[PDB]
Amino acid sequence: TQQPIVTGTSVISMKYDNGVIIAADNLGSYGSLLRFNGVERLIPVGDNTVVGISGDISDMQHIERLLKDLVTENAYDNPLADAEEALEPSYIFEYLATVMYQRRSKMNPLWNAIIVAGVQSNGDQFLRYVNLLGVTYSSPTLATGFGAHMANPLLRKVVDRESDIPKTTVQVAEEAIVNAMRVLYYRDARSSRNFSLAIIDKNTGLTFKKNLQVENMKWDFAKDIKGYGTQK
Amino acid sequence: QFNPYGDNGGTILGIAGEDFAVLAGDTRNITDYSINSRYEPKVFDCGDNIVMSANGFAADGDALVKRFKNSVKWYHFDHNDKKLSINSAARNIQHLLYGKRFFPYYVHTIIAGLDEDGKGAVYSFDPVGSYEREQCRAGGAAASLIMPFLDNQVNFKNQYEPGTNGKVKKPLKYLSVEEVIKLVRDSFTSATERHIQVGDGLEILIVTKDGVRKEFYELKRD
Amino acid sequence: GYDRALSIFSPDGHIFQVEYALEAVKRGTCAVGVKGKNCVVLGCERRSTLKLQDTRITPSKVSKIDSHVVLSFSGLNADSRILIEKARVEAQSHRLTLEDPVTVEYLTRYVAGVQQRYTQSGGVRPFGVSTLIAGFDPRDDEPKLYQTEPSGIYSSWSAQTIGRNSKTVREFLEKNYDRKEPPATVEECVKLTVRSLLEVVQTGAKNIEITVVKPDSDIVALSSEEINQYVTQIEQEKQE
Amino acid sequence: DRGVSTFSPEGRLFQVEYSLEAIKLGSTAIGIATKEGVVLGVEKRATSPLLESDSIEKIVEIDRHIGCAMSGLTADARSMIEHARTAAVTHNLYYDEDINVESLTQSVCDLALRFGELMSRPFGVALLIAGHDADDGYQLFHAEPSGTFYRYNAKAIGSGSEGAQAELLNEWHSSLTLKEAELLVLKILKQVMEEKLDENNAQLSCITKQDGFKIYDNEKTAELIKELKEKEAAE
Amino acid sequence: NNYDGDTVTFSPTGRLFQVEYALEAIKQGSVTVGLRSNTHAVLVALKRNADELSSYQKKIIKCDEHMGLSLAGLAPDARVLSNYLRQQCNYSSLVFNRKLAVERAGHLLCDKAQKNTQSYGGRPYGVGLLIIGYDKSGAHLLEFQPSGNVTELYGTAIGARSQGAKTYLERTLDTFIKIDGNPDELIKAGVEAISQSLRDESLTVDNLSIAIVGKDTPFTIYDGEAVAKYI
Amino acid sequence: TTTLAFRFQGGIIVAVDSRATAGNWVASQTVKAVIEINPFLLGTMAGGAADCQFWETWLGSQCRLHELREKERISVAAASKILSNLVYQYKGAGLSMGTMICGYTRKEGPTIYYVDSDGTRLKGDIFCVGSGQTFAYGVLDSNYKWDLSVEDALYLGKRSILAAAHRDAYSGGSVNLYHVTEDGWIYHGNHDVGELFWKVKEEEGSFNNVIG
Amino acid sequence: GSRRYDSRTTIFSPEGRLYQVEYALESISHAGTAIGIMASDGIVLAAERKVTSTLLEQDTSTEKLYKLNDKIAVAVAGLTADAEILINTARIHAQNYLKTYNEDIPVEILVRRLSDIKQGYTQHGGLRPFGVSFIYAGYDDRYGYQLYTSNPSGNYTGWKAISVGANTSAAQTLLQMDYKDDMKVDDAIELALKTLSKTTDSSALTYDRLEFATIRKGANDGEVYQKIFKPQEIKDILVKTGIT
Amino acid sequence: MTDRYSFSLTTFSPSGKLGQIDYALTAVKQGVTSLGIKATNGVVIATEKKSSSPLAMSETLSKVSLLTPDIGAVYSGMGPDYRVLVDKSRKVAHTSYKRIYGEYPPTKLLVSEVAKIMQEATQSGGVRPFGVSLLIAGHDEFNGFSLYQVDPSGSYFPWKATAIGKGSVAAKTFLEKRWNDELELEDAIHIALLTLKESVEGEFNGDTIELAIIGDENPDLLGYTGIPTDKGPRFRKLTSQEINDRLEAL
Ligand SMILES: [Mg+2]
Repeated sequence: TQQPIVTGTSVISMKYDNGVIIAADNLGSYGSLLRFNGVERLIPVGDNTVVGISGDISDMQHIERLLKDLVTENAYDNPLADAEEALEPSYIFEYLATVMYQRRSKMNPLWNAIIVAGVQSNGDQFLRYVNLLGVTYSSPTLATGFGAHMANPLLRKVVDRESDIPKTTVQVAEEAIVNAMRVLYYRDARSSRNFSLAIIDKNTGLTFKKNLQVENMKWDFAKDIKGYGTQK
Repeated sequence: QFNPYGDNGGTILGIAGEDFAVLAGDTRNITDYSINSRYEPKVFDCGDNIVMSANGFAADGDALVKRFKNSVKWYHFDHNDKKLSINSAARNIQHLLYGKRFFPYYVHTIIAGLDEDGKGAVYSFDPVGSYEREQCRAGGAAASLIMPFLDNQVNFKNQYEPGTNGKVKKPLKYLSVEEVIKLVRDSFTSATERHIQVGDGLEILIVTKDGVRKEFYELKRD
Repeated sequence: GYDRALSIFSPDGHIFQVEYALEAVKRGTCAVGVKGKNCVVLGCERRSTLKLQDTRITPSKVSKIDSHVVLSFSGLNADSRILIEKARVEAQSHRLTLEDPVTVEYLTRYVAGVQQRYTQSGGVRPFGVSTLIAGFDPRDDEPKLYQTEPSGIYSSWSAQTIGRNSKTVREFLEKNYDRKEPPATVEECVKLTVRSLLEVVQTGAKNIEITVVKPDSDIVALSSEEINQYVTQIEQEKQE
Repeated sequence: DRGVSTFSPEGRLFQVEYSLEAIKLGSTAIGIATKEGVVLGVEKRATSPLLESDSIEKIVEIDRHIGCAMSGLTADARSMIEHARTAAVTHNLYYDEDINVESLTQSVCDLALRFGELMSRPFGVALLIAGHDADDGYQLFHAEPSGTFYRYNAKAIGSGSEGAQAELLNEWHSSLTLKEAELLVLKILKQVMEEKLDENNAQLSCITKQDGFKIYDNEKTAELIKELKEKEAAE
Repeated sequence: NNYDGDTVTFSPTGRLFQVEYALEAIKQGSVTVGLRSNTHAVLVALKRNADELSSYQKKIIKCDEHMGLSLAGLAPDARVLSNYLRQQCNYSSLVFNRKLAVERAGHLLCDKAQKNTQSYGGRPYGVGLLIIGYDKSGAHLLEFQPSGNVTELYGTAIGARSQGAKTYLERTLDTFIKIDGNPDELIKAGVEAISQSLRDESLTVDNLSIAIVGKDTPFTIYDGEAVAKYI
Repeated sequence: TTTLAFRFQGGIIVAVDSRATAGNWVASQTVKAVIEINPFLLGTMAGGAADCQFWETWLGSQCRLHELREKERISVAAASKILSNLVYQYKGAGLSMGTMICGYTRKEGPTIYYVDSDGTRLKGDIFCVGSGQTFAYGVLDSNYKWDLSVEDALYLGKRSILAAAHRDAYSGGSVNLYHVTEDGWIYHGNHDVGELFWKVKEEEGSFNNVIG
Repeated sequence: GSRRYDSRTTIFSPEGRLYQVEYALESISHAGTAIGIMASDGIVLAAERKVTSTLLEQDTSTEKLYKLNDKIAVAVAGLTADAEILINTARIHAQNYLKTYNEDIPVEILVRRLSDIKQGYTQHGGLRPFGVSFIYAGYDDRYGYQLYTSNPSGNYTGWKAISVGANTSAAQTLLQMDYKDDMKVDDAIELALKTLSKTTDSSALTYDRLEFATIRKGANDGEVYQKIFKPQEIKDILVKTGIT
Repeated sequence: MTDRYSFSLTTFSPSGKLGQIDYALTAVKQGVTSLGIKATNGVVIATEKKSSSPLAMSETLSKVSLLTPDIGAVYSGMGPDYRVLVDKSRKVAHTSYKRIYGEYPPTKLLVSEVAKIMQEATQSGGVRPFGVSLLIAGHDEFNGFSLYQVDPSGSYFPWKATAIGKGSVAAKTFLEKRWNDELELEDAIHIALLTLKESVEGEFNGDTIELAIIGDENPDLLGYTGIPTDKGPRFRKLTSQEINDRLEAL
């Protein structure tokens, strides 16, 4: 048993017709202190998987090393390590999910909420969640922490059920994700303006976008707001 | 302090017919007031004409089902591909559960199938392994809403034959699979109205001598 | 730990360490068991090569395992103590858990099991001991007499002998013991047991020990004079 | 000296091959499987007339539906029987059912090669495991110290085995009754035994679906011996 | 001679005699054949009985839905090694949601057998195994020796008189590799291959044991009247 | 839950209710509170359902191993002590058990042992365990005799559970009856308390406070 | 591997004898003779030191006679170092018993315990046995004065008079000749010294070659006293008994 | 790996001999002569510093070792075996005595502990006996001055004076003629130097001879003042110069 110290906030994601998108800001908070401003919380595994992690950063860095070791280990005595016997998103997730549940069962959890986003060998979209309790679930949209409360409602307006996925393009999905990140910046006190975004497409592969910023913000209406009731 | 347990909500329902059995459960997964998934399967075909659901804390539920499926696999390896009977599966699950008596699987487990005479069978477990063969059993969040209804509409409790005024009970006539599914659907429709954790979808697994069949029905998403 | 397999098979299918343990039994002083109709008698040889012995304190050949069961032996004396201690502990453990004293067969089966274990465990040699276990089951008046040996096999006997020159006394018992009519009294049973030892012993002085076990935990060891009276009466009938 | 787990140049384990020689010195045990039940019979072979022969226990119950006969160093069989009984009861506890005869036999045979430098040597005893289950009906297995077990329609082990097996080769057919099997075991035991066969130096047993495993009374066997004598004098 | 008392001793020419003696146990064992095409992989095994009253010793063991082997030599050692494979196949599925690659299964068996050849007290395994399987790279056939040597092959045979079947497969190589989408013809080729190792005895209904795994075919074993079709 | 067991001339009567609760919520009305250890031994379930089920099933396995090894029926004394010694090992871990191990052997006669999760093992003639035990004890104590007939003894046990089922909120559903003889136990049916109450009220003239 | 070098210390011979026990007994037969004689009013322990030197510090030397507790003493024959290992174990056992029961350990119980330790080395462990034979002289309120002996096999026996070490055959014959049951300590002292004087391999028996001890109820009233004799006191008793 | 030699390497032969102990004593016999003499007011222990090479600095090799402030040790036989025994002896003086009783062990009991260690190497699995004989000199309040010999078997004996190793037989005869119970420490040192000269071939001086005494308390070697009861070690190693001074009066 522990307490999280340096933490990362929301990770948000959704499926679209040809793949998945995942995003997370670049902040490492130390309680209310916005301590570290250049933290990458999206970690690609190969060219078909991106693992987004929120919660304790020291545990994130540990998980990051496990995934790096997983790639090394898979290549051992494996002539098809870059082909048929490459790591799948489903392999990477199940491994993490095993570790998370084992760690909670020893009463020594990895204090994280994780979303594994990727595309399988057959082109199928993969999007599944796992957390410090070992709880797992899948959905057309997935989000951790604050994203669960604010991003999901917005992302579910685009893809409300399974049948909406083929109707959703990558431009529409990315647009929805970027808007959700803006909303989180408005409303989450442990969020930052800077974020990373990754797209895993069955045709165009893995596109990893760094140093993105929340833009087109609305603040002008603040000038007219005066007092807290009667002040003019 | 770290709490190793959680509550993923959900409600499940097992009913044993004369020559069939159904195991139903909603497809909604939640924490607190949030929806995690509107479709996260909860009732599983475990092989050997057995269906299973472990409702409550989903991580423990997934772990138990996973271990039981594995037990079925090894039962075949160790005993010349012998079919695991529903009673034998039940006793096996008791030991899986009681093995963690002092750090329990926080779930209410129900399995369904056919017994060795081809009759419908449902078994119900508490978190630590105590179990019993039952005719009718709802589990999970809305179990208190559903069971009284089933006592009344399946077992005809408190129902008497008109004219006799309490002297003659309503006879316990056997229900068809179609009749049972109606009661299951109405049970979940009612539970969806009055319980916030119940909704989204209903997945029913029906077990006969011919195998395991699935039926899916939408539920209100509010 | 020392794990060496001392007891192993030979090309002809023999375990020599177990067979050599029997040779240690052959060297041991003669022990004999005879069951009557309502008693069992255990006779034991004392070699008279050792005088100046203090017979008060010298380890007696017959040992009580419980108030109702006794154990005698032939072979290595030191080895027998280990079996006797284990048997005594098990007897009390049985009373503690089953709330009933051991049957003679159970106690025999336990001791025999210990002996067997030492024939296929690493780093140990077999016990150079064969035992005669006698007594009465709780609330039972049927006499019991069992034998064990280093290999761990055991069986029930109407009468049996073990140790040196046991071939001779078994010869005697086989022609003198009638199954249809066993020694009806304590006297007859003790007499037949002393007679059987006199075939082998030498002097009937302090060389013969006799212990009589009767039902309901009635166990008594005969003194020198009491045995000497049997020795006297036997030879006076023989002078004819 | 040399390892206990050593291979010979022919590819056989010395100790296993030597234990087989000890089993050849053991008293004869015979099993015959029929569609009405499996019969198990043994030669008691008392070393002296003063030895009470009913204390010779070479046929043993493992469970209600499984019996067992032994030949060789019979003291070695006790821990094997203990394990078998535990395995049978444990499986019932875990699965609320009877254990398959083959699965029981396999569990016993798993002990066999657990020796080295675990126990210090192989078992010096062979077992005939007979039983019934719903899946494969009446079964008879021969469990060796090599860890190998063969299923048999009929099988003899011990000192008179090859003579008895040749006799079982001629006599066994798929339509044998339980009564016919009983007499057949008695006949072949009588043939290979040193001493003259009677109810005190030989023992019969059987396993049926209805009544389970039963060791025969000396009075019951005595009648079957008398029935045997008359039918052999009948031609 | 003086260097065959245990597995921990090299001979003066650098040989390990205990391992070679373990290899000899395989040669005494009954013949078993393995062969594959691009869609399916087949095991054929001649089962051996003790006598006419006895059953025929089973030769083929299932390890997973997509993998299994046939044995020749000490059967209890095959049970130990096949149990280990079952566990490893199972670990891969439970932890990684991944079917264990046949090549990786061979590597694991090699390493397990090796430890028994370099340490005091133990002994080498006295059994040879033919592992077939269908994974993400198609059909596979492996040959395991208790020396630790594992080899991927199109076809092979181990046991007594295995050389006859091995030569036949070496001739037929170009034909049977092309038998795609036709399980019956691939088994026929395997039954014809194992027939080149028979003397005095022929393939009967309780003598023959066949196993197959393929593209849309779980590892299944055929015994009894199920192989009468191929006799 | 309410369970009782008493010794008498004709052996042992065992009587139990069928209710199981989780707080105020009635989880089941059809629970088996008598665990059939084997054809000769019975055990009652009180406290932890799983603890009682699991370990008394396990007890049957130990009793079976005993009679295989010793070629003799296990005594109730020995059977009860195997269970009590087992739970005593777990003392402090949180097992919850209150059970009556009931049997009828040659050497002992009809015997009942109260076995409990804090290690208690008591031999006795009459035992009552559960939330409704006090109600059952009242009917038992005032009507018990050694020279009861099997018929009257069965009724007394049934009537005593009914007394508890009525007054105790957590007891009810149905009554299960057993009669333990030397040759084994005999089941004497499941009796719905709802129907039984009215039947007993009319035939007996009891429960005049209740309107029917 | 290692098996090659294993002597296998715990095996039977074809005749059913324990090789190492037999060879340990052969070792003990070359050790200095120790004698124990039990009388009605006490016990005597006499023992011969092995070929000594004039430069050996005798008054601080102890190789034969050891105190286990206030009631029990032992005479040693064999490897002195082996004996001290067992002696310390016996001293601890006596104290364990005293702590547990608040009574002095009965002599036989102590003897059985040490003998069981010796036995263990002959049956398991693959170690060589202790090359030691003990004579135990002790008193308890159950059996009174008691003499025991134990040897490397772990077998022990009770005695009225006994010898261990060198020339036991000759010594035992001499003791068997002159011992009587109504004998007293002062007579037993004389018998022990006379027996050593005749059986010794040395030219003459002198004080510097002897260790001597008595266990007497010659302790004021209802108690027992152990007396380990000093060099001068051994010299005096040699003159008194007329040996020097 | 694992130590698989769990069995005794020293065993009784048919004649009752423990071969490995006898052979260890043979190794001691080949060793350089060392001796000990007890006086009324002290003890002296001495040996030859047999330098293996003249390039070697024999001062760095200590054959005479302090075990406690009042106990010293010298040996004959295998040097490396001695060195490790000195390490074990020093430690056991603390662990099994000083940390319990708050004082250093008496000579006889420390000897007893060293003897036990040597006995165990004679019976324990997978080891050979120590190939040394020790001479341990010491003083303690209640026993006074004492000198003990400890052999490979673990046996130990107290001596007035003795010698071990190469020329022990001749040296012991020499000591028998000279020793009496009225010797002062200086007389014992003189006799030690005389005795040791007979067994030495080459150079005989303070640089080739190692000599130490157990005598009076040395407050100058204590390292601190202020506690009256603490008066300093009785063990003192003689310097090269101190030996040479006594070789002129030889
Ligand atoms: Mg709702």
